Amino acid sequence: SERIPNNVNLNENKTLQRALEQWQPSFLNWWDDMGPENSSNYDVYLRTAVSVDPKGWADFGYVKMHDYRWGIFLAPQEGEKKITFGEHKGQDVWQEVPGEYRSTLRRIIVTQGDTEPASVEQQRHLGLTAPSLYDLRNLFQVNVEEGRHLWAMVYLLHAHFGRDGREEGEALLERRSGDEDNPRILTAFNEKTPDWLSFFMFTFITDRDGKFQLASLAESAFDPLARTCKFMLTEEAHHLFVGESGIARVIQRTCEVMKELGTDDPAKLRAAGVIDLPTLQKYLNFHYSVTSDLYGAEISSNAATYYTNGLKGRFEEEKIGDDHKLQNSEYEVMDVAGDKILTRHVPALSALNERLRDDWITDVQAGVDRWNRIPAKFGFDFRFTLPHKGFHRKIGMFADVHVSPDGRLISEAEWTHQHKNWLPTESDRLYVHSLMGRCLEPGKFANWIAAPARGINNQPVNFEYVRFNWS
Ligand SMILES: [Cl-]
Ligand SMILES: [Fe+3]
Ligand SMILES: [Fe+3]
Ligand SMILES: [O-]
Repeated sequence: SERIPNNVNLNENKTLQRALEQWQPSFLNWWDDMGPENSSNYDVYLRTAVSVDPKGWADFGYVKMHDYRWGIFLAPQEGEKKITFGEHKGQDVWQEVPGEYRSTLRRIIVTQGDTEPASVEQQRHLGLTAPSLYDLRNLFQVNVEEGRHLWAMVYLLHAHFGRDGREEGEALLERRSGDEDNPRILTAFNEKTPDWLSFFMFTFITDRDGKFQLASLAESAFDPLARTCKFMLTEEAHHLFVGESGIARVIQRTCEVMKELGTDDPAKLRAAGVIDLPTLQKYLNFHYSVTSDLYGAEISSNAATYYTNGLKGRFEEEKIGDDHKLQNSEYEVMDVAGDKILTRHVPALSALNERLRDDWITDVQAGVDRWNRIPAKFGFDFRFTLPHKGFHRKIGMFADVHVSPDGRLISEAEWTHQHKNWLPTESDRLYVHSLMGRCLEPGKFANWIAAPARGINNQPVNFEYVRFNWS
C-alpha cells in the first residue's frame, strides 16, 4: 500500500501529492465528525477499490472506516480520444482545462463534489436504527464510496485548478448539510433523510440523478473529468442497487403480511408493523419530484453553452443518431398555457436539461416496473406509478403552479387540502419512524423489511457484516 492509492501516477508529481496529503487530515477530521455516528471502532466488511481492471478491481475485508483506503481511480486513458460533440467535435480531447472554460468547469466539479459529503452528512444517524447487519454494512459501503467521490473531485481541483482549486477543496469540508450559515449548495442535499425508507428512496432516485449527471460529464472534452466519472458510474451502480432492492424488500414484506392477514386495510397493516403500499407511494412521490428539480430549468441557455463548448454531453451521447451539434434539431417539452398543460417543440440546444430529466424518468420507471412484479406475483392489483413530471416542482416552468399526480393544474386551495394524499404527512413520518428499531443479530431482519435474495461477495446473509468489537 501507498498513502494515497491511485492509478494516476500520483507518485511522480510531488507537488500534487503533497497538496493532497495536506488535505487528507482535514478529510479525516470531517469523516470523524460527520461520518457514521459512533462507528470509529467498528470493523466493517467493506469493498475497497485498488484498481480498475473490469475482471477484478476491488478487495473485500474488514476495516475500521477511519482507516479506509480512499483513492483516486480514473478509467484508463484512450489513445487519440476525440471530442464527440459541440463546436469542438473532431478535435483532440483536453488534458488541461482551457482558460475560457476554467471557471465554468470548476463550478461544475465543485457542485458535483458538494453533493458527495452532503449525502454522508444526511445519512450519519441512520446506523443507530439499522434493520440488519446486512443493511448497516450497505449503508457504510455507500458512505465510504461517497467519501471516495469527494476525493475524486478534490483530486481534479488540486490537479487542474491551481490556487482556487486548493481553496475549493477546503470549502467542500466547511459546508454542512442543513446548516444555517454554510449549507450545501443544492436544496435536495440540505433535506433531512429521517428514516430508512427515505434512505432507500434516496439511493434509488437521487443517487440516480448522480448517475445521469456523471454520465453526461463522462462525455466531457475535459478528459480527466471524463475518466473520473466513467469510474464513478461503476460505484453509483451499487448505490442504485441498494435503493431499488431496499424498497423491493420492503414491498415484499408488506405483501407477505397482506396475504398472511388476508387484508388490504392500512390500519390493520400498520397494527402488524409494516409500511402500507400507499404510504410507500407517497414517499416515491416525494423523492421523485424533489430530485427532478436537480436537472434545472427545462429551457436554459447555460445548458446549451455547456454542450456547444464540449463541457457536458447528453446521456449516452455517442449512441444518439444525429449531428451532435444540434443547431438544427428540435426537442419536445411541456408548456403551461392558461389552464392547460400542452406540449411544444423548442431548439434541442435549449432543452438539454429536459432531455436528461426525460432519460432519468425512463430509468426510474424501469425500476418502478420491477417493483410492480412483486404485487403481481401475489395477485394484488396495487401498482406503483410516477406522478406527472410537473407535480411538486420548485424549479422550472412548473415552479409557480400546482399539478396533481395525474397531471391536472390545480388551485392553491386544492393543493393545500389534497396534498396529504400524495406526499408523506407528519403522521406518516411518525409512523414509519416508529418501526425503526435496530436489529444487529446476524441474519435477522426488522419486521418491516424482508431478507435480501443474497449476501455480499458470496458470503451468506447471516455473515457478521459488521463487528462492533464487543462481538
Ligand atoms: Cl390558485
Ligand atoms: Fe456519489
Ligand atoms: Fe451515490
Ligand atoms: O455516488
